[PDB]
Amino acid sequence: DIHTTAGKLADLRRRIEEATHAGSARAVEKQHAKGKLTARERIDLLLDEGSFVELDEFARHRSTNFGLDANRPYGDGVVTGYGTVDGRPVAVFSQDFTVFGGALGEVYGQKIVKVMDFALKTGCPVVGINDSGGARIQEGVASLGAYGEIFRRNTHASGVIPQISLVV
Amino acid sequence: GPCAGGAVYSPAITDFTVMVDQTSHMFITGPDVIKTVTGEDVGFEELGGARTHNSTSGVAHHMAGDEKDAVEYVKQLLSYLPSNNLSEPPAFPEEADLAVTDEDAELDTIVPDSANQPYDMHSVIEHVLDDAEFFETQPLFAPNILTGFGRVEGRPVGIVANQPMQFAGCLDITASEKAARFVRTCDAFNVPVLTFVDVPGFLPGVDQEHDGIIRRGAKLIFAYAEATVPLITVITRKAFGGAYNVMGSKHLGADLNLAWPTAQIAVMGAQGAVNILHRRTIADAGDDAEATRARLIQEYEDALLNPYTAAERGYVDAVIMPSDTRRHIVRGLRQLRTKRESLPPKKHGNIPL
Amino acid sequence: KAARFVRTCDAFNVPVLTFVDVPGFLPGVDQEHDGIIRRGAKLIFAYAEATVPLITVITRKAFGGAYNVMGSKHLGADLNLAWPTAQIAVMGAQGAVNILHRRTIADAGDDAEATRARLIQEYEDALLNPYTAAERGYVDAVIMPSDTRRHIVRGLRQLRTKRESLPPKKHGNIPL
Amino acid sequence: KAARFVRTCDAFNVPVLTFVDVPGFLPGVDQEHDGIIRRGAKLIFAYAEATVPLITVITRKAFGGAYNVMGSKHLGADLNLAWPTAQIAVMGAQGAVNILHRRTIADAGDDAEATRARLIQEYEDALLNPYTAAERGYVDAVIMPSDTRRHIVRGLRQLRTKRESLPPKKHGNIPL
Repeated sequence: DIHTTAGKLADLRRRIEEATHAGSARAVEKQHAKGKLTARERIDLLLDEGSFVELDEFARHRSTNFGLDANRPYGDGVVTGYGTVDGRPVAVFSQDFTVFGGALGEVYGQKIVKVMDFALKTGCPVVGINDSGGARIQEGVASLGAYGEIFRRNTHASGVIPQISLVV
Repeated sequence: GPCAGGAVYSPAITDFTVMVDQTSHMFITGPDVIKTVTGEDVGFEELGGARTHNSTSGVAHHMAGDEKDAVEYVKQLLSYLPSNNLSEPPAFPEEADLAVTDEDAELDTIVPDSANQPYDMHSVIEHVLDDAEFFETQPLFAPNILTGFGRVEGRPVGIVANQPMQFAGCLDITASEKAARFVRTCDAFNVPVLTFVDVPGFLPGVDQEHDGIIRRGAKLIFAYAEATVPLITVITRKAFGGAYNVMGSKHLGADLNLAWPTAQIAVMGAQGAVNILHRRTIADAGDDAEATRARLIQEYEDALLNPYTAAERGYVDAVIMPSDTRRHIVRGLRQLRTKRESLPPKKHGNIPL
Repeated sequence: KAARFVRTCDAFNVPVLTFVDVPGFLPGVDQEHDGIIRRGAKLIFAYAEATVPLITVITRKAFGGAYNVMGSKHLGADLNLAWPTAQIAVMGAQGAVNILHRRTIADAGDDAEATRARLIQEYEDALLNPYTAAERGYVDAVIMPSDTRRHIVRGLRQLRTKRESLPPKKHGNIPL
Repeated sequence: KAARFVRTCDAFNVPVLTFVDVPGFLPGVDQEHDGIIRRGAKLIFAYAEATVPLITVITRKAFGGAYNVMGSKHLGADLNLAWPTAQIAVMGAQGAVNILHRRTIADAGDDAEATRARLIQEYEDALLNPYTAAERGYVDAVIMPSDTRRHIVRGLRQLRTKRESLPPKKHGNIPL
C-alpha cells in the first residue's frame, strides 16, 4: 500500500533502486565498454568496504528550461558522501557521466559544496572523482554559480584539508 | 533540606538541581508572609517541595525518592559530563555492532499508520543508545518533550525528542525552556545532541500567546543555532511549519539530518493547508465541503506529506529505513567527532529571556 | 525585562546605571509555581556576567536577595552609592525581630504588643541604615542625594577605561 | 598579471575594483600545453582568498569560466553590478543552440540557417542579458552605466569596515 508505514518502507526501496541506477543500463554498458567504472564503483573501490555513507541520494534538480523538467534522476549526476580509507575519515564526490553527460548542474554543485563543507568542518581529506562533459548548458548561469561556489571552497580549504582530484 | 530566601538563586544558576520527595524545599517567600500579603496560604510541601518544582515550576531536574538515590542520581549525572569545558565527556570506548540487529528491526514497525496513533518515543531512543539505557532529566516537567543523556559506542550523548504520548508531542513554552537549556548545557560541556522529531507544531492557546511563546520557543531555536557540538537529527514522522526548524533542523546548522519514510515535512498539515489553498475549488461546485475537499486532502497528503521534497533540496541528508538509525547515528558521531566551527567575537549573545 | 536589557547593554558596551528602592520579591504561590526561582536568577546572572561600567545608587530600601539582584558590589558593580535614606538589611525591622527575639511573645503576656513594637524601631534605629553596609565597604560611600549626578558623572569618567578577564567558555548556561 | 596584483592589493589592505568585459579564454592548443589550467586558476585563488572590499562591474560580456575568474560574487565579491549591456551566460549564442537543439536545426533542416540564426537571436534576446543573473542575486543590481562612479563611492564607503575570518593555515597552496 502507501497509507501504511510498510508501504512507505517498500516505497523507499524502489527509490533506492532508482537512485542506485540513475543512468540507463545502456550508458552503464558504454562506460564499462571504454574500460571504466560507474560513479558508484569508483567510490566502492576507494572507500573501506562498508564505510560509504551517501549524502543527498534523492536530491533532484529544479531546472525547467528546455526538457529537463521531464527527467529528474535521483542524485543529480553526482554521487557524494563520507566514509573511511584505511580506517581514516574521508569525504568523497564522484561524477556520473552516466546521467547528463555528467554535466554539472546546480543541485549537483550543491551536493559537492555539501561534502566540501563537511570535510572542512570535520577536518578530513576530500577526494574528488572527475568524470564530466562540462557545464549543463540548459540551466544557464546557474551552472556558473555552482562552479564558483566550489572554487571558493577549494581556495578556503587550500592547505587546511588535503584535496585530491582523481580525474578519470 | 530548606533552601530559603535569596539563597534559592544559587542552585538556580547551577546546571542541575536534584531534590528528594518530602525532605527538601526551596522558596524566596515563605507562606506566612504569603498569606499576610496576598491572602492565600499553603504548606511548604506544595509551595516548593520537591514534587512541585519537578512538575510545575521547572526549577528542579530530578525528584529522588530518597537521599541515597539522590546521591546516586548526581553520580550518574557526573558520569555523562566532563570535569570542565576543556575536555570531552569521559568515554568507555566500545565497538558498535555495525550489522542490522533484531532490535534495530523493531523500528520498522514502531510507527503506527494512523497519524492520530501515538507511539512511545522512549523506545526509539533506547534502540539507539548503548544498552537501551536512557538517563532522563526532568521527566515530570513538560512531559511533552524528552531530554537526557546516554551513550553511543561508549561516548556520552544528549537527547532531545518530541514525545507523541504526551499532548501529541506538541511544543509549548515549558517544553521550549526545558529543552533550550538542556541543549545549551550539552553544548557548553561538549556532549553531542541527537534529536528525534515527531512534531505537529505549537500548542494552541491564548495563555500561551499572552505569555509570549514568541520569546519562549525562540530560546530553543537559538540554542541549536548557537551550538557547535555534533548535531544529528532524526525525523521519525511529523515536522510541520515553524516546528520543523525548531527541532534541530539543518537550516539551524545541524550536521546530519535524516528522515524515516514515515516523516512528513511540510509547511502545515493537509487539512489546514487546502482550506487556504484552492479555497476557490471547495466553495464553488460546492455540493458539500467533503466531496472535493477530501480528494484534495490526500491528493495533498500523498504528494507532499513525505520527507522527499525536503530531500531533493538537501534539507534532509538522507531518507533512511528506520532500522538503520542506530547505525547512522554511530557512523555519523564517528565522523563528527572532530567537528570544529567558529563565529564573530562577542562578549555573549542576547538570547530571548 | 531588566535581565535582557542589562545583557543588551553589556553586549553593546553601554554603561548601566541602576537605582534601587526594592522591598523584596512579590509574594505568591503563582510567583513560585511559575518559576521565580529560575526566572529571577536571570537578573543576578546578567549583572554578574556584565563587564561594562556598573554604577548602583540605593535611594531607599534594599532587603535580602533583592539587594543582591540590583547591582550590588558582590555581583561585580564598580561603584555603589547609598543615600542616607537607604535601608540596607537582610529583611524588614518587623520580620527581623519577629524571629530573632522570639522569646518575647506570650512573654510579658499583655505588654507584648508594646514589648516588640519598640524592638522594631529599636533596631531600625541602628540597622535600617546604609552604614552597616558602609563599614564593610559593601557601599563605596554614603552621600547626599543632591550629589548623585556629580558622582555618576565623575565615576563614569574614571570607569570609561575598565576591562577584565575570566575563563573561556563557548557561552554561559543562564537559567532559561 | 592580475593574480599577483590582486594579492598585492589584498596584503596591503587596498580595495580592488574590477571591470569585466570577457568573451572567454584565448583559444589555443599552446595555451593548454603551457598550463592555462594551473595558471588561470591563480586569478580565481587571488579573488577568493582576498578580504579587502571587492566591487565588480560587468560592462558587457561575462562568459563561462571567465565570468567566475573575474571577481564574481561566487568567489566572495561584495558588490557585483551589471550594465544593461552585460551578457552573462555559459557561452556565446551560436555555441549554445548548436548543442541545445541540433534536432530542430537538422530536422526539417532543409533550410539549415534561418532556423540556426533564428534560434540564435531568440537565444540572444532571451539570455545574453544580465537579468537571469539578476534574478538569482548573482548580480547585486543592474545599473545605468552613468551610475557606476556613484555606486562605487557609496559601496566603498559602506565596505570600509569589512572584516572576515577563515580556519588557521600556515598558508594556502595556490597553483604555481
